[PDB]
Amino acid sequence: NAYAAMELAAEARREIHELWLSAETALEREKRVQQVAALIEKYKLDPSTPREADVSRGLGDAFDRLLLLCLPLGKTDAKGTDNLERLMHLAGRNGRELSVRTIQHLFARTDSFAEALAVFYTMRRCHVAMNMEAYYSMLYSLQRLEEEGWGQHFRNEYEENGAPSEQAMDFIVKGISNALLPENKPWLGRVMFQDRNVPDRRYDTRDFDELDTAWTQRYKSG
Amino acid sequence: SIYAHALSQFAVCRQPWNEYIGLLTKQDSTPYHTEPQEKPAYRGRKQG
Amino acid sequence: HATYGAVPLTHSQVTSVYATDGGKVDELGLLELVEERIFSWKLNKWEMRIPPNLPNDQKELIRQEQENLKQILSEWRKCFGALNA
Amino acid sequence: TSDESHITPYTLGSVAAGVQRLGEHRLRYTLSPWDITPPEDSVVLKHT
Amino acid sequence: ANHPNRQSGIQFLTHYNTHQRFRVNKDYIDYMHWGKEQGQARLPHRHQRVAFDFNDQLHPTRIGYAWFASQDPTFGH
Amino acid sequence: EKKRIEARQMMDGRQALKKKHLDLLREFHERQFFFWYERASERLQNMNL
Amino acid sequence: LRYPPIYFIVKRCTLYFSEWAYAVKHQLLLQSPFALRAAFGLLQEVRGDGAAENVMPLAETLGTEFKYFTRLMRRPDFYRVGVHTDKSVEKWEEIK
Amino acid sequence: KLSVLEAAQSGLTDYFCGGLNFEIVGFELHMAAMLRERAAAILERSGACAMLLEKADEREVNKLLRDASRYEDRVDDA
Amino acid sequence: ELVAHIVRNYSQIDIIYDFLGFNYSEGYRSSLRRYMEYLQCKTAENVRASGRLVTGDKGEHNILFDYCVSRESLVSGDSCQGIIDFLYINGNDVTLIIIASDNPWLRNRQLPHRRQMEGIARRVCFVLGIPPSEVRIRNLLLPPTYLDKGSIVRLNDIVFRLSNEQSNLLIPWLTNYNKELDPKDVDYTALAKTTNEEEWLTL
Amino acid sequence: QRNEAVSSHEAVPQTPLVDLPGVERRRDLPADPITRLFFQHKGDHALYYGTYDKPSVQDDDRVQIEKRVP
Amino acid sequence: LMAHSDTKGIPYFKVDNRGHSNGRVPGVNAPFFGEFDQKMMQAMSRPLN
Amino acid sequence: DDSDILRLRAPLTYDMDSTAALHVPTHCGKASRLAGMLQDAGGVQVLD
Repeated sequence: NAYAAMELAAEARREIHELWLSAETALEREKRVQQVAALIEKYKLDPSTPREADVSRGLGDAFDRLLLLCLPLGKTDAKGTDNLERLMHLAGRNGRELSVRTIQHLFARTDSFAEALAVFYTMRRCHVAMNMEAYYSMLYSLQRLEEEGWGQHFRNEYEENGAPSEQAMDFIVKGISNALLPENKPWLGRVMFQDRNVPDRRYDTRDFDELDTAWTQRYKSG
Repeated sequence: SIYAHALSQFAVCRQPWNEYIGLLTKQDSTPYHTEPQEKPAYRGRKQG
Repeated sequence: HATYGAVPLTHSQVTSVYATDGGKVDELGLLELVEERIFSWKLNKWEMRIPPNLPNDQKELIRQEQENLKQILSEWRKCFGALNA
Repeated sequence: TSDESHITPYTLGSVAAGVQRLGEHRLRYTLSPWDITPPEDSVVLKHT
Repeated sequence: ANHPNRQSGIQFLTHYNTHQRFRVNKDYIDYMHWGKEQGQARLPHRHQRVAFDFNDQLHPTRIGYAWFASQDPTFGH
Repeated sequence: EKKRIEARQMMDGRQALKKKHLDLLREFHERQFFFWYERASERLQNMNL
Repeated sequence: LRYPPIYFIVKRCTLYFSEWAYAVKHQLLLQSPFALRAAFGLLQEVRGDGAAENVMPLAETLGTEFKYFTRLMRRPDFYRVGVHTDKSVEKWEEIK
Repeated sequence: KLSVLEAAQSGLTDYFCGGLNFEIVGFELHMAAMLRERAAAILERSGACAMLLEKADEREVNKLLRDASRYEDRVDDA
Repeated sequence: ELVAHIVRNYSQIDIIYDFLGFNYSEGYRSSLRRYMEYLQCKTAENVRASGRLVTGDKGEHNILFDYCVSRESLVSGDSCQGIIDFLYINGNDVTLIIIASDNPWLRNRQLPHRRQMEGIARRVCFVLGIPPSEVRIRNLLLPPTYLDKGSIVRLNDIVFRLSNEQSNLLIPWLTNYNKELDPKDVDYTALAKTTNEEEWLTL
Repeated sequence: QRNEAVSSHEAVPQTPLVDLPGVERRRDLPADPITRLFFQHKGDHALYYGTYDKPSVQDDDRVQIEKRVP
Repeated sequence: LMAHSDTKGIPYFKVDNRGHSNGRVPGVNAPFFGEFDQKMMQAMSRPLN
Repeated sequence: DDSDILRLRAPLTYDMDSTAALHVPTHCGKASRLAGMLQDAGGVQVLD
């Protein structure tokens, strides 16, 4: 019975991986977003779906990479924030807790500020109990947004000049002036005596894949 | 230790002395255990 | 010795003050000749060397580097003495 | 010929420990899985 | 000392700011309800003692078993 | 003179350290502020009712 | 993969002879051949004949072990390679 | 009447006694090897306790070799 | 005679005199940047000096940045980790040049945390447009009160790329310059490894 | 000292040999963490320490002796 | 009753900085290797060196 | 190579391996005493 649900869930994750492994410029923001919405509406990933015949149960680990496949929110509508909160809601039912690794890359996926707030708010609606990981990952994401802004500014003014200013240089050295959770004092961003900065930079698909493949190799050998 | 596993298979665990000495046959054993009552203490030079 | 009008020299005015062209100079002949003359000094020869008019802090600095030059030069004096022996 | 092998000890020692240990890398939901889903009846929220 | 309020004695082995226990204005003792486990009601409580007996245990180190994995597997708390 | 240079070496060290302690205390307060907000939000939600 | 993976480890409550021998050969291949052969030579040099008399006493044994140690330590094998072999993982991380 | 030797370990170490410290020994053996290397380099640079026809080279070769033998002397001492 | 000879032969001898620690106040920092600036000027074909920043007119990356004096700025304010002295960008390579502090306490922090190196790397990647695939960012930390042969060799050879003959051409006196680390000063390089649960106790 | 100084004396005054990053840190005296009067505090923490008058927070689980004043 | 919240407690939120005040402690934080000294015998001894 | 392990069994010379033989008990007692004994013998004699 539910064995059927799991089978159709196998085809599901097959095509999720199919579009995840693409990760090409041929997949544009608009295209990725509407392709994701297409998958969700194909396989009935709404919370309205009953407990049995819930397709999201049998997606191992394809759930998180489907989840952060949503994240940069295209420019059409504010509809986008809903895809996300559908997925999370299902997790809420199913019992699978969100890994901090997953939400860290989730914030690392964010393009603008309003989107970062969009995410945090969304997992507020989704009954996620906020931890220090939540807060610090968010702050990190804001910080890298500003760092990215300034990086854009200085490369920009380097382009119309041809040699860097001293502002460009000491920006390169000490980073953002008066940052929250800064580099020069690393002991601040730490939670449970482990440093928390994943979200301070962008990640490709192959980065994510690199980490878990590393894990897999370590199992297959050691 | 990246590699040393060769040794790990014929390697030997350390033996359970705590419960072995616990479960030794004892000559004070009682079918039902009673905690001892309180002993007389020293209440100071006037009380003894 | 130090007199009114004596100045601590910078590199450029040392290059200016002693500038003389001549070809034949044994580095190792001259070095030892000068060395020898300094080992011939007695300690009073180091006495009046600090320049007369300076701010006091700067004077302290010059005292320091003078005392370290003298200490190094004597530290080398006895070494050379033993070597020559 | 066979022999008793000394089992190389596990890190956690029990499955429950496994879950809890795994759970610190994760985010607890505010609500347990069985009550997240809205009731079929409707509960008007009052002050306590 | 027979004076009332001086009965607590001279103890040096306390942690207070006077070696005279009866000038100490912090902890006033209770002669009627105290001293079941410590002997006399004058003496310091089990957990505040700064001097230790030969055959008596000294203070527990607070935690606030996972870390004994290398030890005897049976070794309890 | 040698005794003094190492004396102020240790002094500078200590003053640096209490700067670091200061940063740690600030961020401790920040943390327990976030938590405070998590509880206080929750109570005021109820008081809105 | 069509389905989500799980990862089990499988412990054997019984070693067979073939199994054990596999393990021990897997180690003999895992250590320096020169020092394997050397140490064999050293054992059979201390042992001598094997009679209660022909075994070296302590004073000669320390000397013999010294002879072999001194001769092997020169080789790049010991100092350049084998010494750093037994390092922890974080040590190798810090070095890398 | 009895002298008891044991290991004092604060819970950091489960060893009673290690062997020779192999990190130290390995280190200075490596140093010695490196000095023999440099000394051979300059011996074959001039060739293109070592007694030569040049005073500078005899000087530095012998300094190098002497230091090497000192290192080896520390291993031997261990 | 001898001093005239010295001035006529050794041009940079003030630089040397500083490298040997004979400047007891404000020592050996400024002479290092005069030296580096000289090296760069003989290495490249065009050099602009704008304030504390020196650049090439080339369109290819040659950049020398005098950032802070890590002596005072270290004990002065905002106790931090990665306080450096110079920054040098040679093209795809970036080098942080640090002068060790005289506090054996304050050295342990001084060279940058790995997180800071990630940061600087991707920040250069943003600004200079250099590919993040190939960037190699490295540290060089020199002895506190003076400068030995080892340090100058690895300053000449690696930071600037100079093959032995062009260096011997440009810097004749390096052959005669034998200075090496004193026993007291050997360990400036080796630094205390501190745990993350220990951070409240030690710097 | 005299007899064993002469004993080791060589003809040339040889330079000290470079050693491991350090062997010469004074070791910390051993103590047990679990059963303790006080924790043995590292000398590596020497910056953290206070004075007899104004003590740094340490050995919290133990009562703190007070200074005795008139 | 009065304080009961959906947000989990301090331990889940990991609000606190620091930790055990002595840093890494073999009994409490880190693992414990070797032997227990229950009497203080090794804990007060005199360095012979 | 076998000939190399054959070489290992030869006793220590100073010509090959440049190290003196170990003999341990004499080194244990008399190592610190040697300067004394030597100077009692009126120093060594360097012959040719």
